[PDB]
Amino acid sequence: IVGGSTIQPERVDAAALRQLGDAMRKVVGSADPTPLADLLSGTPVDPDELTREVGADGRQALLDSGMAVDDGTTFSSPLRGHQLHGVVVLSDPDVEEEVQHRWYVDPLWEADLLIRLMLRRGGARALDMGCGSGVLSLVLADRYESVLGVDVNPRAVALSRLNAALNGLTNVTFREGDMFEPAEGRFSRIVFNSPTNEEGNEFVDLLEAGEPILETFFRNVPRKLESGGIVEVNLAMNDYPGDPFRERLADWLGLTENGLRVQIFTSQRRATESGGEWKRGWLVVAPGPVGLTEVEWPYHDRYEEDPDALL
Ligand SMILES: Nc1ncnc2c1ncn2[C@@H]1O[C@H](CSCC[C@H](N)C(=O)O)[C@@H](O)[C@H]1O
Ligand SMILES: [Mg+2]
Repeated sequence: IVGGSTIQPERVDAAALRQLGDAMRKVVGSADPTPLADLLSGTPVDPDELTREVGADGRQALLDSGMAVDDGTTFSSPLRGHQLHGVVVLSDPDVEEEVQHRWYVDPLWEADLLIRLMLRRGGARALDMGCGSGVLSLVLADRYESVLGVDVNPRAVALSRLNAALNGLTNVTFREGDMFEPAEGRFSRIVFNSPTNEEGNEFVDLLEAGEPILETFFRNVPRKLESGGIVEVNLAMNDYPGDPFRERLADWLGLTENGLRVQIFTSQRRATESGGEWKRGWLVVAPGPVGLTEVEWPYHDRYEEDPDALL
């Protein structure tokens, strides 16, 4: 079972983590793999060779944080390292649904894609709902005065704190809780890589939590959003006969009465035997004329061709 490892970033001092993060950044994804890169690829490594790379303190920090485990003759890691969009990120390896622990963290299934979709503006307060590994928080860090990540998974929170510290990000904070409960005040930016996929209405687990998690999210968005602010959501949507997702969404948001503008960019579609349709897409709330617009934009298709073409 994968996703139950103990993660304790508070056990390493801030400078030491940041230095580790710098060491990771120069080797993870390098064409010339070092012990550190091997470690973060899931390969057992010689601790002595590791020690030559990150020093004795770096070695101990790996252990104390839970980033490495002493097998006996080797170190290995339960985590996998990634470098993207200027940050390093550790998360769980990508594994089949049946072997995922309750507290398994999104292995970056879509994050790299979503960051390419994200608007480039900055502002005062940003909120990353269901922050997981923390990845979307990390890239918001340099253009927002503060970033808050929330997750109900306590291991995700620990992992996000770790990743923020690896990247030296002072203005990035994480709270454990249920949706908006720990998120005080309003935010100029709210991002949500929602735990919705194939489960429809029903809760399966923390990564497929059902449509009610979207209803909770959008019902509360207007009271958590700074006017003029921006909301971005990766989500699965179900259209049923006489019951399209977009009309449930408009109701949750109080779209007309609040005068909000919503754009849904639908990338993937699959008709269902109901006569309905499953969709995956990208939803944006942003200033503009009141209303909801849905356009078909195969950005997954584009991303497969050239990721840089969503730039
Ligand atoms: N009640 C709720 N409150 C906070 N987050 C929740 C939740 N139910 C699920 N989540 C979290 O939503 C996250 C979705 S996974 C996405 C993680 C990260 N933002 C990324 O883009 O890679 C999971 O970590 C899951 O634990
Ligand atoms: Mg699951």
